[PDB]
Amino acid sequence: FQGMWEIYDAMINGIPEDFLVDELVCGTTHSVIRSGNGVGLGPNRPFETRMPMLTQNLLGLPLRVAAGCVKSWNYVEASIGLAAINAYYNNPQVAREHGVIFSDANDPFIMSQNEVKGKKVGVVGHFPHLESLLEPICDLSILEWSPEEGDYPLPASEFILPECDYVYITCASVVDKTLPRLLELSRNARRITLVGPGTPLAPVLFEHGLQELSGFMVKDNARAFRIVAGAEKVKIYSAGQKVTIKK
Ligand SMILES: [Cl-]
Repeated sequence: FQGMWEIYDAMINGIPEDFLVDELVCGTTHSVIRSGNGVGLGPNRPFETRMPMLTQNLLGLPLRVAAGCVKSWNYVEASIGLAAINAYYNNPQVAREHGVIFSDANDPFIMSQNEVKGKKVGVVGHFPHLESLLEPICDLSILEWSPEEGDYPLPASEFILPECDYVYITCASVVDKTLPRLLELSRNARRITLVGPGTPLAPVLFEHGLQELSGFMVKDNARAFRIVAGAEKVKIYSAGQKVTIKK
């Protein structure tokens, strides 16, 4: 169990050296990296404080070196590390080579409404409207760092997730390093899904305690950067397409 960096090492060690950090922006809600034609994203908080000097240095470095930042206990740095990971795996050509299907022109909660009916479901993270989609059809528990009124604080994971038939976890858990314990707590679910724009589309994760990955393919590189930089007052989803791979 306490080979806990293993899932991080698996992601990093899959990146070929040839890939460089060609572009990097650290916005209020996401960090974003381009390596060639591929763009990856990682989530930030408005709490956490910027690091303009780290940002400058990573330009030019191997993507795999920058991905080492994912392990940082500084969460803005870790978000950059996840952006670098996702610049490799979520490159449209790389993703296609690893068996991800999508168009050059969906939602995991909607996809699994039938499957989770009458079952116990645990969700870690804040997902808009999720209560409306899932609460009427299943026994739903939502766990967050800073819970809204019907929701549980994160320490409740120890108590709740082992009882769950299905578990969904925000990709923010990669950044804050809660993911490995969450995976162990959920290991007897029928299925565990990692969800959000910062999810790596990395089938190696299916060997590391996950059965589904629900992320995001950027189709408009230039636009994705506009949004992350705050130059468009728009959600990141405008710049691409949701994509899901199952084990
Ligand atoms: Cl949260």
